[PDB]
Amino acid sequence: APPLPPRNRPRL
Amino acid sequence: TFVALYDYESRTETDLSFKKGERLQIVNNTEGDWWLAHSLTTGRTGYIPSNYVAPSD
Repeated sequence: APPLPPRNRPRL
Repeated sequence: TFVALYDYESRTETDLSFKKGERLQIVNNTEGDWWLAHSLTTGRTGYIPSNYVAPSD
């Protein structure tokens, strides 16, 4: 399966 | 709508787990590589890796 992307930028 | 190309098992509580072939509505796709999706097959909603799904009919 494809590599999972890094998590999105968390919003503050 | 989109279709899952692979299964995906949630890795945090607010992810959406899904099966290959499931039909998904993309609800938010502006926050990065992870999209908020609503499964039209199971009714659940959560974040998914955008590279595991593709546009459907």
